[PDB]
Amino acid sequence: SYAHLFSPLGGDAGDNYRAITFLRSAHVPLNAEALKACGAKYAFVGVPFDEGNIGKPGSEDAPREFRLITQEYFSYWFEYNVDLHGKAVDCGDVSMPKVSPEVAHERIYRAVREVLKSGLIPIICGGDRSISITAARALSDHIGPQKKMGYMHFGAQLDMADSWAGERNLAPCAMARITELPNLDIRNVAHLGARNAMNPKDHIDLSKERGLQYDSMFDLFDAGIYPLVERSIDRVWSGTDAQYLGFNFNVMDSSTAPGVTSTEPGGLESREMMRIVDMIAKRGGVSVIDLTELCPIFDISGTAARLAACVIMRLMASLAAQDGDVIDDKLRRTDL
Amino acid sequence: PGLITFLRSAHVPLNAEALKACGAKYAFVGVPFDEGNIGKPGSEDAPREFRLITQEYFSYWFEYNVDLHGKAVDCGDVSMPKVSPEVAHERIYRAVREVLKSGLIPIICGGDRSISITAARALSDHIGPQKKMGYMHFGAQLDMADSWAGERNLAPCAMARITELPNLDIRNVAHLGARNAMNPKDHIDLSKERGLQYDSMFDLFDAGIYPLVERSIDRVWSGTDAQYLGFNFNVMDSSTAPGVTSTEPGGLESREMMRIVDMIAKRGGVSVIDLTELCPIFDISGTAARLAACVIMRLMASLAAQDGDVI
Amino acid sequence: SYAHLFSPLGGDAGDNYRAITFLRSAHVPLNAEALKACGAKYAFVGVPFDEGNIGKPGSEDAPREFRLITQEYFSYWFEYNVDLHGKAVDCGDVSMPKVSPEVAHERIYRAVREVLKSGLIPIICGGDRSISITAARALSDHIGPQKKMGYMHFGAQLDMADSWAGERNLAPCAMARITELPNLDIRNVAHLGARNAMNPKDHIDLSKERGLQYDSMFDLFDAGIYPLVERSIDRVWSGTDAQYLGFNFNVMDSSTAPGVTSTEPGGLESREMMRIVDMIAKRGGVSVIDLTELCPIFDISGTAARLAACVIMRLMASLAAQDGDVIDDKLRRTDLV
Amino acid sequence: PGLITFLRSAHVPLNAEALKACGAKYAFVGVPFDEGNIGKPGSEDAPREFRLITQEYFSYWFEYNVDLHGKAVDCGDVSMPKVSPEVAHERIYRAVREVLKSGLIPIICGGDRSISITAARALSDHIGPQKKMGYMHFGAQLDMADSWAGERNLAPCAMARITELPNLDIRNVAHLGARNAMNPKDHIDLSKERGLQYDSMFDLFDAGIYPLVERSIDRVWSGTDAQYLGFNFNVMDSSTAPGVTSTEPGGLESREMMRIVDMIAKRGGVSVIDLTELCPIFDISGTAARLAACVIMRLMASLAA
Amino acid sequence: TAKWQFTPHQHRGPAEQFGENDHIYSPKLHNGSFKSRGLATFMGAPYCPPDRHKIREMGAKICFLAVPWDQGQIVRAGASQGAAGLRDATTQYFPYMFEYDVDLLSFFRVVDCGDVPTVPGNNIKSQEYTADYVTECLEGGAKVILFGGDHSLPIPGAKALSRFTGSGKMGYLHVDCHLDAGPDWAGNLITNCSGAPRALDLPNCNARNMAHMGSRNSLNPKDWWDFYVDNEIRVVTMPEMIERGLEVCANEIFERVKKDTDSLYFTWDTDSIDISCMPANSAPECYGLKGREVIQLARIAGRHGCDILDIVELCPYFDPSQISVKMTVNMIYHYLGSRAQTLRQQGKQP
Amino acid sequence: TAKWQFTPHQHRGPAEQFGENDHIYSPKLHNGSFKSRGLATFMGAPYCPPDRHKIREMGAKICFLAVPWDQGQIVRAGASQGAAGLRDATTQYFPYMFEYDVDLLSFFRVVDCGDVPTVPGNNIKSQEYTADYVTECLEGGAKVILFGGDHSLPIPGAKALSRFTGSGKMGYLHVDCHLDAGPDWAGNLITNCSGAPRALDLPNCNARNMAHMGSRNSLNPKDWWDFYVDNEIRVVTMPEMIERGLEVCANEIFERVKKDTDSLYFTWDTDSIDISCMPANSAPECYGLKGREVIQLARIAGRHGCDILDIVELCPYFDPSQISVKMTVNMIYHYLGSRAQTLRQQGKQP
Ligand SMILES: [Mn+2]
Ligand SMILES: [Mn+2]
Ligand SMILES: [Mn+2]
Ligand SMILES: [Mn+2]
Repeated sequence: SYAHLFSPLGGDAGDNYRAITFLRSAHVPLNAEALKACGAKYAFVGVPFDEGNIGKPGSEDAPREFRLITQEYFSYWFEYNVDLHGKAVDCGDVSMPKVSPEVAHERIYRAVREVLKSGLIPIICGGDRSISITAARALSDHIGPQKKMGYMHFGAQLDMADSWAGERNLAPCAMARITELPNLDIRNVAHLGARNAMNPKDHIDLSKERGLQYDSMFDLFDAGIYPLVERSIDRVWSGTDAQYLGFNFNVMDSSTAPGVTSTEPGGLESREMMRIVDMIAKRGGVSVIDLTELCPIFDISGTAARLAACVIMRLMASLAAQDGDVIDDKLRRTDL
Repeated sequence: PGLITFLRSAHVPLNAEALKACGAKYAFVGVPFDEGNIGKPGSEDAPREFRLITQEYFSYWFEYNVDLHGKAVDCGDVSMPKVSPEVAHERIYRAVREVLKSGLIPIICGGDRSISITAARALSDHIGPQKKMGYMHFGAQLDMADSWAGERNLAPCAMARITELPNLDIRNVAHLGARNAMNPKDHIDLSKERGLQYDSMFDLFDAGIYPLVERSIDRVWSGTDAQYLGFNFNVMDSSTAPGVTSTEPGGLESREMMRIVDMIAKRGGVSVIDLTELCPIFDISGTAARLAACVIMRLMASLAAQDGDVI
Repeated sequence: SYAHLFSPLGGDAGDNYRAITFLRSAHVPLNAEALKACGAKYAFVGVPFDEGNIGKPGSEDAPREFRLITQEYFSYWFEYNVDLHGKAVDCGDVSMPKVSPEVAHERIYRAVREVLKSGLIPIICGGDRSISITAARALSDHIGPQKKMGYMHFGAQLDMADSWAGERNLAPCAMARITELPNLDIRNVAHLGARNAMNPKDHIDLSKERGLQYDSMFDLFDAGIYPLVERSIDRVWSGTDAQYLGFNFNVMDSSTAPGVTSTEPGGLESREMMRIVDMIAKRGGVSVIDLTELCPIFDISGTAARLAACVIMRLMASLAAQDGDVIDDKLRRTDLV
Repeated sequence: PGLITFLRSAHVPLNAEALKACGAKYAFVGVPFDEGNIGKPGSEDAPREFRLITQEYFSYWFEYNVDLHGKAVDCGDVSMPKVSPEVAHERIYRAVREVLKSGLIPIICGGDRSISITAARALSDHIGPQKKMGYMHFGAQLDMADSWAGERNLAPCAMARITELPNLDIRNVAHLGARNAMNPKDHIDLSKERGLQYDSMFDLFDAGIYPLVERSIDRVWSGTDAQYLGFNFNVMDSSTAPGVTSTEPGGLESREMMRIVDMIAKRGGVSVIDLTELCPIFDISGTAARLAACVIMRLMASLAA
Repeated sequence: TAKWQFTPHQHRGPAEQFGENDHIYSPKLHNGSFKSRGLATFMGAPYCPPDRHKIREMGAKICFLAVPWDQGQIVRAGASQGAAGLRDATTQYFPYMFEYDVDLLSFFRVVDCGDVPTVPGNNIKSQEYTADYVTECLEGGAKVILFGGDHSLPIPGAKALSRFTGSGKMGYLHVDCHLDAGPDWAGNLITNCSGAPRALDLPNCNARNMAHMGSRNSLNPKDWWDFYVDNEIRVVTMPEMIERGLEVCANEIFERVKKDTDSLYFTWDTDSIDISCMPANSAPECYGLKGREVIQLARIAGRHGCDILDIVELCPYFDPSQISVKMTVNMIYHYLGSRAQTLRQQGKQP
Repeated sequence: TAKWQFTPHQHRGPAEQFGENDHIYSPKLHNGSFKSRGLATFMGAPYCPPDRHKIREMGAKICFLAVPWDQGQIVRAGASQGAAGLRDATTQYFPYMFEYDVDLLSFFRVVDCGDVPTVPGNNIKSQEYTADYVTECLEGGAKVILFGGDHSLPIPGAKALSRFTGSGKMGYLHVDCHLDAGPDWAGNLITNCSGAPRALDLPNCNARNMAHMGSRNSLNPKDWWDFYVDNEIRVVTMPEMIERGLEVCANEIFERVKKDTDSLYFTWDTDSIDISCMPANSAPECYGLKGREVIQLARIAGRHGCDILDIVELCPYFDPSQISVKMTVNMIYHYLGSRAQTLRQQGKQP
């Protein structure tokens, strides 16, 4: 069936595209056999967990809001001649009712391992940044000690606290734990967007001690943004067997993503990020995609959530185009 | 995990066989349709916000020793095209008929008050011309326009259409709460001409509320084979129902409606429940949506207690 | 001076009552010596802690909003002929930057014991309901094994979870911990306002098993509200040496208190609560006053916070009137200068 | 601990001796006065909201390797009566003189743009008739009403009063960002009659912004003994300054104002900083207040570097 | 000569309606302004400039005049936005009240006189403007509905009514959470906390025809209470209204403020209303009138009648709902519907 | 005979201003409507009913006509509230633009024609009304600014301009995040996603004079793209605008849609604007025009000129700020200021 490509027909075919799963995809249980059998390339996994956050509360509601906002779009991308229909499934949310944070993280880890076992690309929607520690560890364990991982994250905060209030796996520690993964060489790590007054000196110091070559927002401005992004893309993708890509949309200028846990004006514009998406998609693959720290209670007109969905879906569409996975442009609505 | 449903209930397709097999007594049906609305926009978002608000409540009603778990399922939203009202209404009609066919009670959440026209017609057709229907609606507006802007099935026409149903005797029709100036003279004239014995808010206050409510409950339930119960929460005082399409000062307070719900539940059954005109863009911290949820859930619990369906 | 009783004079005297401390009170450090010397009867203690909350977030910012809202009023109560000026001081907030929940509670405990040692009445503004566990433990320890405590709480939730996610001191556990205090007889415990669909069955079961004589919202309506409130006041105050009084303003109908962590319409009206405040003040004293679960991000026009401030300040004014602590009503603004 | 202060800074009484001894370079002064406002209400709440937003930021600025801890103190709000504008302005005047006496830089947060009239006069009086003042303001409105509704000290008169100060040569005055129709013809006429060389937004875009900003910086700082710098954040594009009294589309973006801050800081000093017309009731998730806070704090960090 | 004329359901052009009573019936050719306000006046009434000659030529017997001034305020600005919310909110109603069987628009020949202009920062001059605009309405033969704006409104409002009343006697009723009887505020005699003492100072307004209803809480400095004690002016606190009932108290006070009077000024602060019904206010207050009691008080006021009704301190920016603006519509409409029903029962003309 | 007359700074009564140029200067006796809107029309212009004879008698050369209809919408209602927000926001500006040295009100003799009435539930009849109201404006001798309302507006709008253009040729420019070229939507040919095919269907609107600018993202079913391919209508996507430059692209496109034409219909969806500057929209979209680019495009449009400008889908209830409504004021005002500057430069008359 191709009816989903086009304006709905009348009669019993009339319906309302916005009246819930990610991009209206089929629901598939978090089971590797089922995921392998459904034909999709991506599995959306909601992680409504915020116990790692030390800042403004609210990310727990982001997966539901993100799902809802994807109903506002069609699966077809005229800019790319690609159709995302059937390319993703929605695995629901990791179940974490009335459990300890250690148990919550165990469930996240098992969920991520299970999707990776299926061969599908997990799209992990938090939830707080701490989820990335667990999901990246799952990727690291999935590929094993003889393979190499690359990691790239966009965000205003480095999250390079060695410890926070006696704890070692809260959100502000996330990169400090991720860069300890044994098959993630620091030369294959990129972090883009760090801002003034969002990064304690100890975070800078630990980054320097470890050789983390983060690209601050000023670094990006000094370089004209794209040439430096391209160099960091090359470091993450060249020579690595798997790549983890994460987003905290506080990388964006505040007016372009108000509904996030923490923000400071002076970040990326949406037109800059959409160019970066194509540059990433040129490399022809990704192993895990995450998004964390959306904060719907602070959003207005769903701005940040719409931006997030448009970036994630554009990335999927641009990857399909780079793969030559395009639809027959001769298809017409009068065929139906 | 990850689906948002009424009271965290199971999703069941809008299919009579599935609904009869699932074991619930109520089927929640979302109707995000607002093209009958003549006032401020926003009720299309009500089914989602209502569902969300119900997620915050436990299903156990300790005062009734009742657990609402398993008593309802959620059929999702009626699928309807935009800018095609006649087709949208046909879709609503078919959905309500299918739930009624299962024997479950539809809980219909609009959307604008026009949907009641169709849902009431579905109940009327379901029971057939040899049976009698009763109808009770709470709201601040009579909605007795024979026509409005030359049109005949908009929200302000709803009662003018519903009271034309051939097996709904006007003596079995109640309308409670009318007040304030969104009630033009022809709505009163048509009510008098047809004998609609509405209980205005002033009349209710003058009577101490409950004795007059009881009299109108008796007219709707006594001698009828099926009863349709509908709410526009602007029947409530604005203070406790701000987020409605047309809020109205000087109405029922939350504890009063809760007492009325128990009076209705004494009758031991209802055939259709609707709620329309919730309007989340105007709400104050979800107060109107919470009031609606508490009224619906309390009616379910009180009906369960009346039936002896306790823990 | 008496100038604070009256509209401001002109010249150098002209100022703006609205332009932050509780009731524009002096700040006094959390130090028993200073508190005993400052002459006040109450010490306001903000507790911006929400790590015990499993529900909607927001209570951490309540103390600041509560202080802000009190700037909206004078210290004089014409209904009572009482002046609250100098009767309270503001001790600031308990400091809890980047610490474990256990350290936070330790700091809360230390703060409350320190105020109690000075002889002042703490007015503790949370923050989540869990802080009540610690504050009640402090009162229990302060009075000692030879004295008896009474406890009265208004709220829609019983908070009688024996444990929650394996934890024992989160907000939904608060009454389960408070009723284990060794000098708090269950017969001197009142809980008013419990609501359907906010109270799981095990919380009811545990209440029944322990003999917690809670007054549900239905019980209150069935009684005409006040006679039952009076019976519960009598149990809390008769025979006890110290009384703890706490509020979760979700006891109020949602229209009167929208900015709270969890609410369901069908609670008390403000005019009922103002009557209740005078009934409590008839007993002539209270040892601790707390308020928790205010949620400013959900408040509209500051409604819940204003209600809370009016209830608390009315209670202080009504207690003063009951003690005969009234001003000279012959004073006039023309006396000034 | 419970007292909300600009940048979590110490509170210091508005007293020259105390301010000189506390070790800070800046003194935050809240001015919740809005009785000169001719537009939508709301700026009276800005000093409180501004303080609150600054609580969210760390004091360390890694690109500058500067920590702002101890650089500022908070003097609280100026005490002013309502419905007595003349007395309120006298109170502002005395507060600004007292801070200037201490040698610290006042950071004055309104409140409405009328406050600038008085604060600028205080600076003018503080340096006295043998010294020269320079004045730079960013905003979408010229505020060049000789009178407005017959009154002479309302917000739209502010530049008409400030450019009458006797030791403020018009060649040492800059006004950047003017655009859109909240600029009636007499404001242009008076600017032309007086020689006010304002840099309109269209002028700025035509020049690539920064070269023109640099010329105006040079006019304000070169040869002057003291410099007053003021912001109405409606100079910014509406997208990044929604919560202001009179928001204006088509203005500076956040990264552009941040660059300009660095250009100003290159001159190594400023005598008074003001920010007026923040309007929290119109803000979107605090965006305008955050922009304002980031501009002020980046200015402090860049000056320290 | 000015003509009193309006379009039923507002819109002109090709789909204009012309029926002389079409405004009391469901709209026929279109939706009127129930969804989109268009260029609505208060009640859809004809606009008439505040000019005694134009008002008298139109035969108008009620003038709606907004006084949005909010810079005579000791609390916080915002009431300048009240009148726009009110006018918008009348599009949600018909001018016909079935509870009274009255067409308010044609019964009173209502006109919307627009807004009184303001001089920002200048409370003295802005109040001089208000008194002069109110005088045009009274001299035009109409009773007046004045919509604030802050509570400084009764100072020019009562002064204009007092001048118009001349050698007769004028009563003054003040309904408010706040006693509003500062002798001065920071030296200023004419802020929004001095309505009552400034009314007493008028040559024909006497303490025996003044009263205050609705007070509670601590935004009430001692001199505001002492004013009532020393002048022996009746004060009905909100707790007294609750204990005795609005009907008893309201009827008693109206009898008192109208006894042997030729005119009555009635000023009504929205803060009298419980904050649960009225969040959009400069200084909103719990422990007030519930919504049904507001409508009852408006009905009681309508039975007795006043010459000027003012309603003050509405701040719509503070309310994300429509409850506050629609409450103020009903204060006015129930007052007018009750007044018309009373006149008609008495065989009297407006 | 109708007279074109207005009061500078709006207020009549004792403090009315009368200077013939007072509306372009700081107000003199009072604050006008900068704080409190009063009874403001668009730009404070005279109201003129949409009637060709009245419009011509006033000499009006621009009619502002709101079309709040938002029930021809396939996304979500809300744009029925746009025109009220827009009119209110014009009180925050003078009608004088110093950037062009033009008094927009006097230059064009602007009038506010009120709103087109609607028939709820009946998209066919509501569009019939809109076309008839627009025809009165065109036949009265004015060019038109049409303010929605949903994006079904260009269907009756272009139909009325096409009718007026007769045997001549009409161009059609559509600026939007969304391609809006559904042949039908659920069988319906005239919803807000079909402006472009309904225009191409007009007998005197030809593909060579049609264009679409601003598109991006995936609310864009394939048939909407296929329409431009199958009819050889030029599409300039937002990424092309960014890459090549707004000025280069917009000038090429205005040259295209005006070439050998007698009139031009220009429809402009607020969603073309980046969501950071325009949250108040039925279908807001990232990756759009930034604020300075909106003004630049309005200026470019004004230099070339259109006969009808419509602006659609503004939903002010979704925005707690004034940014969206004030953006739509500036779209109109910069269009008119640039248009007047160009006419004056060419020695031509509106
Ligand atoms: Mn007052
Ligand atoms: Mn008051
Ligand atoms: Mn469109
Ligand atoms: Mn669009």
